[PDB]
Parts: sequence; C-alpha cells; structure tokens
Amino acid sequence: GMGIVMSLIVLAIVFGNVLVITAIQTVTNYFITSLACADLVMGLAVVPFGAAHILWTFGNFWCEFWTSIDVLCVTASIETLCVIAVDRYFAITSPFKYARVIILMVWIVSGLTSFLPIQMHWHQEAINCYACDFFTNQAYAIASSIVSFYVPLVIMVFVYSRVFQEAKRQLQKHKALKTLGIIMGTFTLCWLPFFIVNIVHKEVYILLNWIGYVNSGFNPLIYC
Amino acid sequence: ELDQLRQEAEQLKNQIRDARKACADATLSQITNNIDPVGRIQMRTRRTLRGHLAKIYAMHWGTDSRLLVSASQDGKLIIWDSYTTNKVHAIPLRSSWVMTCAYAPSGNYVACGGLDNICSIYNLKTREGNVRVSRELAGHTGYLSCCRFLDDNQIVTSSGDTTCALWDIETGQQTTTFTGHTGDVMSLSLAPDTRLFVSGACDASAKLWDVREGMCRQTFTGHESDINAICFFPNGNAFATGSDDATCRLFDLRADQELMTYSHDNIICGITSVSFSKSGRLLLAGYDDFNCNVWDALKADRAGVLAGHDNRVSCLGVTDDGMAVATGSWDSFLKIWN
Amino acid sequence: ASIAQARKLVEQLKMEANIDRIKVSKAAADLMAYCEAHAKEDPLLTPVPASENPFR
Amino acid sequence: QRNEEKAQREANKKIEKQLQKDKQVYRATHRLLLLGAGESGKSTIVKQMRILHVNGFKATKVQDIKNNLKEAIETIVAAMSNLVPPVELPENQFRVDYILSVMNVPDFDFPPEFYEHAKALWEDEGVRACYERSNEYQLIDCAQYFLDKIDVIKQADYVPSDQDLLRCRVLTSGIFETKFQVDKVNFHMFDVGGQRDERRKWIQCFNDVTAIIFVVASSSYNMVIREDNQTNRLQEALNLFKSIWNNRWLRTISVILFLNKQDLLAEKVLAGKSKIEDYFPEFARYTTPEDATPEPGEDPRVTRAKYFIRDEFLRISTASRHYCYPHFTCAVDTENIRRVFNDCRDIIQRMHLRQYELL
Ligand SMILES: Nc1nc2c(ncn2[C@@H]2O[C@H](COP(=O)(O)OP(=O)(O)OP(=O)(O)O)[C@@H](O)[C@H]2O)c(=O)[nH]1
Ligand SMILES: CN[C@@H]1CCc2c(ccc(O)c2O)[C@H]1O
Ligand SMILES: [Mg+2]
Repeated sequence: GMGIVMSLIVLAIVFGNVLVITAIQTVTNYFITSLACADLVMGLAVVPFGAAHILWTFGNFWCEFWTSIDVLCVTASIETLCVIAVDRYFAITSPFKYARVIILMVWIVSGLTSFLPIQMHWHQEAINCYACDFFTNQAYAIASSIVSFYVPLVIMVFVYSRVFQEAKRQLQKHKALKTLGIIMGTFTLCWLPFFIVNIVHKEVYILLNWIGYVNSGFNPLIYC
Repeated sequence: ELDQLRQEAEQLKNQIRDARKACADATLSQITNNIDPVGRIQMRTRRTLRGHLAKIYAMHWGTDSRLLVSASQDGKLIIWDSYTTNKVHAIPLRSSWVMTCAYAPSGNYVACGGLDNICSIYNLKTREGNVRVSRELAGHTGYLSCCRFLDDNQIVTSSGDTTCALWDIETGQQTTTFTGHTGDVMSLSLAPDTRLFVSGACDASAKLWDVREGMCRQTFTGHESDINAICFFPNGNAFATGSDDATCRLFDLRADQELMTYSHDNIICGITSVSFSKSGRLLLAGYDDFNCNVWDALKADRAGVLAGHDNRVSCLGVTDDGMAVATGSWDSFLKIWN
Repeated sequence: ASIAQARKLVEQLKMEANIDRIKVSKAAADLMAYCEAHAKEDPLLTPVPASENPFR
Repeated sequence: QRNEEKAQREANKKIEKQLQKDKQVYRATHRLLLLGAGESGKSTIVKQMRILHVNGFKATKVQDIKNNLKEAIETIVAAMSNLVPPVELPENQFRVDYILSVMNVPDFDFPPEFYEHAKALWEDEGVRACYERSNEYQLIDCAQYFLDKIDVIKQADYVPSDQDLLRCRVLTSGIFETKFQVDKVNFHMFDVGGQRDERRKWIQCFNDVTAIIFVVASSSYNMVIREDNQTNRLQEALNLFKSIWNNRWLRTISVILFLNKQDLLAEKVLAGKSKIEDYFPEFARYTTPEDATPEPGEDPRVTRAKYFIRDEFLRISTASRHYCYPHFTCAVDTENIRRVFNDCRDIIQRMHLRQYELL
C-alpha cells in the first residue's frame, strides 16, 4: 500500500500552493501568480496517473485529455519561470526602467502548442493503444521538448549569469552563489534528466516523469 | 538686578503649588467608584475610503456629519461623500508638504496649512464650478500646525515659532497675537461656545487663551514630555491631552488641577490624536503602535481596541451627532467605524 | 534688554495667582452628573438599530 | 431621483481617471533632501543645478549685490576698534566716521559719493592688515571677490553675470525647491532652510526620500558659530552629523557627503598662518593612508589635510541598511558639479536597494 502514502504525500502539494494563492501585490507579484495557479491544477492531473499505476483508462477519449493537460501545464510553468527570470534580470541590469497582457501571451503559447495536436490526433504498437500508454513518433517531442525546456533554460542561463556578474562587481566598488544555486540546481536536476530521457527515442522514462512532477510543487516555497 | 527678580519669580511659584494643595479634597476615582462598568465595546469597519497616494496627515468632518476633507503628503485635498464613498472634488496644491486641513461651519470654504508657512484658503461654491485660491496669509513665520474656523471671516493658526495668531480673511492681517510659549505649538482646540481656546506646546505645558482680550489665563504643566494633541470635553469645562509618552491626562478649568491619568504598563509608544464622544463618556485616543485604543473617562480602564490600519494612526475625529468615528493612517487608507 | 524680559514674566505671573478656585469634590460631581443626563442620546454606547443606522 | 446618483457616479469616474493618470508621475520621481550647518553652501547647489539642466536660471537682484558690498566693507573697518591687539594704521580719517554714521540706516547710500572713497579704504594698508586675520570676527565668504569688483558695479547697466549671481548671499524663508529632468528620468530636490533648531520635529515628514545629501564646509576649521565663542565651526558639523545618522525615523536612508570650499582650504594650508594641529591635537600623529588617489595638481602637503577631514566624518558612519558616500566638491566651479553627481549616480543607490533580497 505504498502508493496510498505517495498519493497522499503529493496531495499535500496542493496545500502550500493554495496558501500562496490565498495571500495574493506588485508588478512582479502578478507574474508569480501564474506559476502557483498552474501547479494546483497539477494535483488533479497527478491523481489519475497514480491510480493508473496501481490498477484503468475508463474514458476512451479522456485518456488523451490528461496528456494534453499535463503537457500544457508543464510548458506553462517553464515559460512562466523563463519570463520571471528575464524580467528580473532585465530590470536589475538596466536601472531607471521606463504585465497581465504578457502572462496572457505565454499562456496562449502553451495551451495552444501543447493541446491542439493531442486533441487533434495530428505504428503497430500505437494501434494496440487505440484498442493509457503514451506513444508519439514523428518527432512531435522535438518541437515540444525544444520549445518547452531547452528554449526556456537557454534564456535562464544567460540572464542569471549577467545578474550575478553585476552583483560581484558592486561589492568590489557569498550569499549570491547560495541563492543562485538554490534557484538553478533544483530546476536543472528536476527537468534536464527528463529532457535527456525523452530525446533517446520505457519504465525508466515513465519513472523519470514520476520523479519530476513534484519539482513544480516545491517551486512555490523557493520563489516565495 | 536679575538675581532679585529671579528670587521674586521663585517666591510666587511656591504660592501656586501651596494653594493648589488646599483645593484638593478627594480624587476623581473616590467620587466615581460606585458606577457600573460600561463593558466590552466592539465595532467593525463599515466603510473604507481609498484613492490617496501617500500618507494622510489630517482630516476634518463637516457640520452636517456627511462630508469630510483629508490632506495628504502628495499635495491633494479631496472631499468625500461618506454615505456612498463618492469623491466630490480633487484640489491640487502649490506646495507638496501639508500638515493640516479645515472645513468651515457654513460649508463654503476649505483651508489647508503646511510647512510652506502659508495658510492658503479655498472657495467651494462659486461660479463656473471651479475651485481657486481665495487668499494667502503670509505674515507668519515657521511651519504651521493647526487651522480652525470661528466664522466665515476669522481663522486661528499656530506654528512652530512659539506663536498663535487670529487672522482676518477680508483684510488679510493679524488682528491679535498670543505669545508666551518656550517651544513649538503642536495643536489647539476651540471651545464649544467659541470664546476660549487652548494650545499644547512642545515644552510640556498647556495654556488657555482668550480670543477677545488676548492674554493667558492659566497654565497646566503636569506632563513630562512633548504634547501632541488636545480636545475639549463637550461641557466646555475640561480638556484632555495626549502627550509623547503613553500617558494621556485630563485637566480641569475651575479646579485648576489634573484629575485622572490614562496609562498601561504594556504600552511604551506615543500618542497622535485624542477625541471624546457625544456624551463625554469615552476617550478615544490614537497610538503609534499601528492601532488605536478606547479608554473610559471615569473608570479609567481600556474597554475595546480598534485595529487593522497596519501603519501608524495619524489623525482621528468624531462626527457632530456621535454616529460614526473616522480614522486616518499613513498607508493611504481611511476607515469608518460604528 | 533681558532684564526687562524677566520683568515682564514676573508681572504676568502675579495676576495668575489671584484667581478663584473650587474644591475638587464640588467639581468632580458635576462631570459625573453631566454624563448621566446625556447617556441616552449617544449612538456609540448603546448600539443603534439597523433601520436607524444610516451607514447600513 | 436617479439623475443625481448618475451624475455623482460620473463625477467619481472622472476624478478616478484623473487620479489614475496622475499616479504614474509620482512613482517615477526621485526626491533628494539637503542638509548641513548654516553658511555651508546648500542653496548654491540648488541654484547651480538649475543652470546645468534647465535653460531658465534681474533688476531686483542687482540690489543685493550692492547690499553685500556695503555689509562687507562696513564690517572690516568698524571691527578694528574691537580687536584686543592694536594694529592701527591717517588716510580716510574723515570717512571712517562717515561709515560709522551709515553703518545703521534702512536706506542705503545710493548716491555715488560713498563709492568714491570706499575704494581708498580697500586699498589702505591698515584694512588689508585687518583682513589678514579674519578668524576673530564674523565676515562674509564673498568679501574679496566683490570688493575687487567695485569698479564694474559702479557703472550703470550692471547686468550681472551668472557667475556673480552664484556668489550672492540671500537668506531663504520657505522651502527652496527645484524640478529638473535628466535625459528620460526626472528629479526633485528641495532645501529646508527654515532656521536653526535643536529639536527638528519636522524630520518625520522625510521618511521616503531616496537619498539625503549632506553638505559640510571644509575650509572653516578656525572659526566659531554665529553664536560667538560657542565651538569650532567644524565640531558643530560633526555633532550634527552624528545626530542625523543615529535617528529613529531615518533608519534606512543613505547619505551622500559633500565637502565644499576645497579651493579655500588649499590656499589656507599653503600660506602658513594657523595650523590644523593647533585646533585638532590628534592630527599631529596622522599618516596618509596607502589607498590614496591625489589629484594631479595637488601638492603633497595639502593631500594629507584633505583625508584627515574625510576620516573624521567616515569614522562616525562606520561605527554603527545604511551607507555613506564621500566626495570632494567646489560648488562655484560650474563644470565640477556636473561630474560628481554623474559618477555618484553611476553606483546607483537603487541597484543596492534591489540587490537586498540576495547580493
Ligand atoms: N569661494 C567659495 N565660495 C563658496 C563655495 N561654496 C559656496 N560658497 C559661497 O559661500 C556662501 C554659502 O552660503 P549659501 O550659498 O547661502 O548656502 P547656505 O549657507 O547653505 O544657505 P543657508 O544655510 O540655507 O542660509 C555663499 O556666499 C556662496 O556663494 C565654494 O566652493 N567656494
Ligand atoms: C509524462 N507525461 C508527458 C509525456 C511527454 C511530454 C511531457 C511534457 C512535455 C513534453 O514536450 C512531452 O513530450 C510529459 O508531461
Ligand atoms: Mg538659503
């Protein structure tokens, strides 16, 4: 009955995210709201997955909906962290600077790119699935994997380096390394291995996805 | 010489203190120890008014207890409508530093002071539906601290130059002048019959001036720190004082003595404003510990606590009919309690 | 100059001492009497009905 | 009637729209506060900052230059009888009584008779001897510049230049404020200049300014406060700096430090006369710090004196969120201020404020 403990443990992820949502204020705080809202939707997505391993797929058409929701949520979270990193770094690097519409842009990019094809339906093993295993061939992953992890990490690696350099020079006219490590190591360790696993194209790959869903949940505390 | 004169001054102070001892028959608590306690007092925020950009420094209620005026540190006076939370005017200012505001009894003029040494006066009801500066009073030195209206043509001010003067809007000159303080004047309050008024100085003293003659009558010096606010009992024969230390006292005119002291062992902050109620049974008093408190005039015990501003209370007032209590704060918020 | 200042201070202080006073007992009795008479007409002590309250 | 409600709601909407429009400007301004002791040079910076960044920066003005010239010449001649040591000079003996006669009068000697013989007293050897030791008596800092310019002001159509306007001294009553714009961003700087007060109860109002500019004279270390025989003019500034720094309200406000009158200090040290060691006894053991960046034209002797003053001010700040920025300035030189503010802005106070969450 270890699954009940794990399912109940991940049920606690909704607790903290909701409390951050309940507190609800500045220009940057509006962007941080997007990340928290998407994660809470994660608890609904995780529960079907946990039960499926325990064994279902009651819904013939509902099997793909969960995959579409999961892809949309993952890409929305990655884009949200990329946006917040870019905003903070650009504001810090250039002094004397001169929001809702933007968060909308990233959400529109995610919901569409990550859901249209799975609902749309854009080999022999896949035919067996049609008769909830996930089987994409055709390098759909190359577009989703590139547009949802590497494009976001590539932006994050650059802005953070400039911001840390500007921090190391001002003392010249530590805690910075610790904070940057806390920011970057969690995201890298939780997402980059999954991206490496996906591009190899099964228990291992399913296992990596199972390990990684929690990292978006832990995200509320580090940002808060 | 000065030594002989200084001896005479000391030869009279002892007479004042000695004579005051004979007047003391019993304390206030002894004569008021046989009345029922009022009990717990609880009341919630009926309305919240927002729109200011910086801290509020003062406010004043209208005569009809429906309109009010507030002044902020970004240089804007705005007249609210309490019933429906609707703004009526928004007056820009020449100087961004403002400490006071006032509202005439007839509801036709609004005066604002400030640190620019100018007690500029505005007009509300006029042709074309616009507000323009009527007169500017500039014969006075030091930053102002309060402004009050006796009628449509008389206004009293008090500044930090140890001076209080009674003006005249039509002529624009100082009719009289009150002198005698050894420190800055922080606040003043008019009597109910508009014949006498007091002033809380900065050297831990309070006086009682006369509008017509222009001389000091008495002097009360029971405090030990700065004085920040004063208000009269509705009767007109007593006034309460809120000092820099946590103590708030209550003096008397005829008895010429201090009567009761309001303090608690768990409060070490300052006092910003005080005000009575319609029946003179409660003594509301703002504080510097982010909220307010409600004392009792006779039992001298804290009844209820008003909280929620999340920043220091900078002004306070009670309507004429005693129906509502309004407070300001430093976080651009106004509240109405009931 | 300053000596005049001390001369003016003592002149003002003399008139203050010659003032009439009353006992505290005859003074504290009046304040207690005042509050009892106007206790009914005070909507802050005794809560007002919701119909009569203009703010709700 | 619902018409009144509709009209009131429309008025509320209009006022809300205006307030929302006006909110943007307030959040985009930086406010600076000047401070320091009296007769230090606070108002000069405000006047100069107008000329540097605003095009707009006169008959009534020409009155006070004449007022300054009259006060300086009267003080030097009339104070001789008060000096304990006699250095008495017979030229202009009939004019000394004339100056004493006109020393107190609401109306100035507008007639050209006064100007003619006033030049001789300035050229008199006795007056120059009296001027040589100006520590004992209180004298205006612009005495030498205007006295030599007595020929230009005598002729009609004076049309005083900008440089002559900077050295004028006029007392200020109210708030002296200015509003300029630097490139895209705009600034707002205001003096206080009310009067000397030991309490300063109005310091509460300035609880949100971005920075506080402190201005202290550096060439006045052998003079006393206006209240005669009070203390060293520099020691009165050090006491004021400590009180402002250790204040309850100003708990998270940075301070920019200016040291003016550098040219006056440089000239005093060069020509012997009073020495710093006479007034400050701890200066005798001072050694120049290794991390020293002298100006190219500065002589080695005067570079030791500049950093002694800076060390005294910096020690108070470093004993106890807060930061202190030292600087060397000369308020008269127009091009000089145009560089320090820029360099000081470079290391923005704002980057430090944003960097607070993690360094
Ligand atoms: N030679 C010289 N004169 C200076 C310098 N800085 C200021 N002054 C002059 O010294 C005087 C300084 O006083 P103000 O300019 O009135 O400034 P302030 O004394 O701070 O003004 P308040 O204290 O508000 O009265 C003026 O005469 C200035 O022109 C400087 O660097 N060199
Ligand atoms: C574990 N469920 C899915 C499987 C595949 C996949 C995910 C996320 C982003 C992608 O670009 C993907 O191709 C995962 O959320
Ligand atoms: Mg000035």
